[PDB]
Amino acid sequence: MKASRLYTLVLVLQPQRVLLGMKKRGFGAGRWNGFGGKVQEGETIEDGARRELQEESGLTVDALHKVGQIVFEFVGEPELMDVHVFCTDSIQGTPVESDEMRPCWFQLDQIPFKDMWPDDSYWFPLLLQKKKFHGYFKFQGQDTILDYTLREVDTV
Ligand SMILES: Nc1nc2c([nH]c(=O)n2[C@H]2C[C@H](O)[C@@H](COP(=O)(O)OP(=O)(O)OP(=O)(O)O)O2)c(=O)[nH]1
Ligand code: NA
Ligand code: NA
Repeated sequence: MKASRLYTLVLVLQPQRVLLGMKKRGFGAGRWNGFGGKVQEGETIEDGARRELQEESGLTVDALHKVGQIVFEFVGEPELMDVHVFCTDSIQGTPVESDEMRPCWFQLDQIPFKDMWPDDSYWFPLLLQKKKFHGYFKFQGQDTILDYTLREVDTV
């Protein structure tokens, strides 16, 4: 069996738009995404998600809601990425560019799927329907999915 490392992913989803950030360097650079990163020792997953949102987008929220979990496996990488996905609709400041991310709002009929991780085409629609989900995706490199599972769940 493989070990996994905890990561977070945060989507600010409002009734007509979603906040994404263009990843400027590092993992997933060049793709629009939610905000997030590695959970640190001692913090809850939700608190790590709140922290990453603030660090990468400038937004401070008091509460996030867990909407899904996605496990990523890469060919040649023994460690799995266990990504805990959170949403909120409620913000009260403006996003600001960070070293990691350039935030930008997208209308919900203009989700930039071609410039997002390929797996997002499968699970993001569930997030938009306010459904909860568990997923797993195995990648060869950055572009090619070799195997995946996706299921709606009632509890994440
Ligand atoms: N939408 C989407 N997000 C993904 C996928 N794979 C994946 O790791 N993520 C998310 C989880 C995290 O938010 C981010 C990966 O973490 P990261 O490398 O940015 O972590 P970090 O901020 O701690 O890294 P760093 O600043 O130290 O370089 O990308 C995917 O296929 N789709
Ligand atoms: Na980060
Ligand atoms: Na990050």
